[PDB]
Amino acid sequence: ARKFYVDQDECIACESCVEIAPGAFAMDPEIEKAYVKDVEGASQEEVEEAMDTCPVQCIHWEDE
Ligand code: SF4
Repeated sequence: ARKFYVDQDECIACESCVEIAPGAFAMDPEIEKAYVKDVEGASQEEVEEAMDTCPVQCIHWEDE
């Protein structure tokens, strides 16, 4: 159906998204950045709001 995720590649180090989704997004030591590991940790309204909170928006939904 509809998916999504991020590329901690363009993630500076702010928890802006992590807050709008302290369950799906969360920076790590391997990616020393926030990564959408748990898509269920953030609802579309939450995961989304957090995505709009990012400065560069290093996140992208995955349809396929
Ligand atoms: S909102 Fe954007 S810059 Fe801040 S941790 Fe999440 S991915 Fe990183």
